[PDB]
Amino acid sequence: PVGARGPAGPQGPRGDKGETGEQGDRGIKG
Amino acid sequence: AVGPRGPSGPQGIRGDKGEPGEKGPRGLPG
Amino acid sequence: AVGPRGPSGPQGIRGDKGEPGEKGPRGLPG
Repeated sequence: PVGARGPAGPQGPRGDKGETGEQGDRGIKG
Repeated sequence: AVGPRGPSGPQGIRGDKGEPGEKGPRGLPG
Repeated sequence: AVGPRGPSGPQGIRGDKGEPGEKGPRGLPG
């Protein structure tokens, strides 16, 4: 009889941390 | 006799890159 | 009498999604 199928591979790598948000709106003027 | 168990499968794929941070706060008044 | 080695396993699970980026910088002065 053929051997059993192997176990699943390891979990894949983690994604990178997301990018920082964009700069906020310019303040109201003087 | 049964054959030996097969080898491990391939590693999973990389997870997605994280989401962008939210927009920053509004600027200070002039 | 022994059978042949089994097939390779399936591919592992997908990696975790990255965490969100930090909040953006504060907007420029008015």
